[PDB]
Amino acid sequence: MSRPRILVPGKINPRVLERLPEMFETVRIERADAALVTADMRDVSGIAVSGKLPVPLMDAFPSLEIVANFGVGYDGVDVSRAAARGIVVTNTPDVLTEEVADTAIGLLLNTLRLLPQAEQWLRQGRWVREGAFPLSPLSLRGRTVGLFGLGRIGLAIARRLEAFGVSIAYHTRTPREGLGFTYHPTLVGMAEAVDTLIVIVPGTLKAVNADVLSALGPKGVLINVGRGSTVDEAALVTALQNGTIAGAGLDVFENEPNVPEALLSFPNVSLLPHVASASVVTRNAMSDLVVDNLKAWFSTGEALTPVAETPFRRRAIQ
Amino acid sequence: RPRILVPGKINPRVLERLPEMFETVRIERADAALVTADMRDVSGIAVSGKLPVPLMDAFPSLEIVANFGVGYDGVDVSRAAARGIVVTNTPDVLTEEVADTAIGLLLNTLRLLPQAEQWLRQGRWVREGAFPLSPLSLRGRTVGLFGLGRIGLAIARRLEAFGVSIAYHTRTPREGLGFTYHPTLVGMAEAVDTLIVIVPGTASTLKAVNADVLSALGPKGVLINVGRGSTVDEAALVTALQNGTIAGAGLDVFENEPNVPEALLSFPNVSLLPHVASASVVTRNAMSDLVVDNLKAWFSTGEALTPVAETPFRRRAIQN
Ligand SMILES: [Cl-]
Ligand SMILES: [Cl-]
Ligand code: NA
Ligand code: NA
Ligand code: NA
Repeated sequence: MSRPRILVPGKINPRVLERLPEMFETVRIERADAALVTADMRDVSGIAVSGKLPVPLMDAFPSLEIVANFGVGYDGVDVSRAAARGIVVTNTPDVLTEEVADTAIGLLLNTLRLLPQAEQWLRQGRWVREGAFPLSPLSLRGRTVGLFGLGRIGLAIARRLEAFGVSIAYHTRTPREGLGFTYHPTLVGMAEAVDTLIVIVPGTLKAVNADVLSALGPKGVLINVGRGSTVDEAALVTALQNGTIAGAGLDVFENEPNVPEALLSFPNVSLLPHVASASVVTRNAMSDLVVDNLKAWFSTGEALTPVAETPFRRRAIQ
Repeated sequence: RPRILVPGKINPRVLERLPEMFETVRIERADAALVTADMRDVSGIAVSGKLPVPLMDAFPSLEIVANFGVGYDGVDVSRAAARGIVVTNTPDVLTEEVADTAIGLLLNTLRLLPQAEQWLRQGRWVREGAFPLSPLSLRGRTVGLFGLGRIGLAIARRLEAFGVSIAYHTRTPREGLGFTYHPTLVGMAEAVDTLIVIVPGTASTLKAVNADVLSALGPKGVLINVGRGSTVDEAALVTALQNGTIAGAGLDVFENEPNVPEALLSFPNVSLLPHVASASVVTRNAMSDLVVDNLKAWFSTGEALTPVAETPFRRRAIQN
C-alpha cells in the first residue's frame, strides 16, 4: 500500500488527524519549519495546515500537489507561489457560514443590550444589594444596519437581521442583483446613512478609519467579525473615548490574542476572543472539509473547495 | 385636574409626562400607611410592581390603575373589577425587545459568549490560549415554545431566520400557523432539544416545567426562561443541571427575585440575567408613554388604550 503522504506541520484540530488514515499516511513535524524536513519526506504530495505555511517549507516538497487549509481564510499560505507551481490550495467555506452569522448576532445583541454586564451585575451580588441593573442606553429596536462586505456570511447575517425587523444596507464594490437591500457604492456613504456598521470583509490599510467612524455618528455602533481586522484600533479607541461613536463589539483584533488595554476599560464595548466558528460541531465540519478535499483530490483528481487563485486539476504523475 | 398617585419607584418618563394633564401625588412606598386624608380625592394610580389591596382600597374615588408592564400580577384585578375600576397594562410596545433578549440569552447559553468574554477580560486568552470550543450550538437544534402569543410569534420569526425548526405547546392549537403543535409539554420536550418558556404565568402554569419535562428534554437539552420564574420548578432544574440530565440553561427570571440560589451560580453551562427582557431606555420609554397615554385617554376621551381582559370598562357619564 503506497498511499499518498500528507504532511501536518504543528498543531491541527484532532478530527483532521483522526480521519487522514482513511486514505493517507500522515507525516508529522513539530513546527512549520523547513529545517525539520528529512530526505524520506520528499515524496510528500499534500499538506494539511492550520495557520502559517512558510514558502521554504512549501518549496522543500518537489512532489507537492495540494495544500488543504483549515479555515475560510488562507492568508498563511503564499497562494501566488502555489499558483506558480501549479499547486491547488483549498479552504473551508460554507460549513461555518451559519455559525459565524450566529456569533455576529450574539455579539450585536450583547453590545446593544449589555447582557454580559447585566450577568456580571447579578453574579457580583448587586441585584440583591443595589437593585435593578441600569437600563441599557442602546437597543436593536429602530436601528439601521450597514453590512461592509456581503458574501455568504453577509447574506446569512442579513437574513437574521430582516427577521428582527431592522432596515438593512450593504456596501461591496459591485451590487448584487435581486436583493431587496439598499446598496451603497461607498463605505463612507453607507456609514453616514446607518447607525450600526457590521464589518465582515476579511481585512494593511484599515478601511474603518477616523472618517468612517465619524460618519457612523454619535449613535453609531461598530461590530467587527472578520478573519482579520480592517479596523483602525487606535482610531476606534479615540472615537469611543470622545463619544464620536456610541459603542462597539469586536470578535477580531489586529494582534491576537492581545487586546489594547484602552478597549477593556469602556463600559459600552463587548469583546470576544475570536469565537466566530468556535463550536465543536462547526470546527468538526471544518476538519471534515480539509480531509474531504484531500480525499476528492487523490480519488477523483479535483478538489471540493479550491481557492479562486488555484483553479487546477490534478496532473499526470511519471 | 385629576390627581394620580405614584407609589414608590417608577420610570422617570412617567413622572415627566403626568403634568401634561394631572397632579401627581407621590408616596415613598406602595403602603396604605402613607396615605393622608387629603389624598382621598385621588382618581388614578400609575404603578410599577405590587399594588396591595389596602392601598388600592384607601381611595374611594379611584377609577383607573395604569400598570407599568405587560404583566399585572401585582394588581388585584378581581377586586378592581368588583369596584368598576379599569386596569391597564403595556402590551405590544415591548414585544420585539423581549424577543431580542430571548434570542440573545439563547445564543449566550449555547455558545458561552459571556464566559468567553470573561476569559478574555481576565487575561486568559493571552496567558492560556483559546477559550474552549462550545459543546453546544444553535446549528441543528429544534426549538419548542411553551406558550405562544405575540412574544412567541416574534421569537419564532427570529428563529426561522436561524434555520431551526419551531414547535409549540399551548392548551389549544392555532389555526393557520406552519409550526408543529404539541398537545403536551412532556411530548414537546421529548421531540425537541431546546425549550423556551414564554407562557403567561398563571396558577395553572405554576411549576409546569418539572422533573418529568426536564428529563424528556434530554442530555443535549437547553432551557431558556423569559416568562415567569415560577413556571419552572427551580429545585428540579438545579438537580437536572447538577446531574447532567440537561446540558444547559439561560434564565432571565427566578422563583424568588432578586434572590438566585447559590447552586445556580456555580454551573459553568448556565447564563443568568437580572430580569432584563424589556430593560432598554427606548423600550421602557415606550412603556412609560403607554402608562401615561392610558391615563390621558381615560380622562380626556372616556376610554383606555390597553385595558386588561378582566376590566373591559369605558368611563361612565361621559359624552364621548
Ligand atoms: Cl479547532
Ligand atoms: Cl423603567
Ligand atoms: Na451614520
Ligand atoms: Na428532547
Ligand atoms: Na418575563
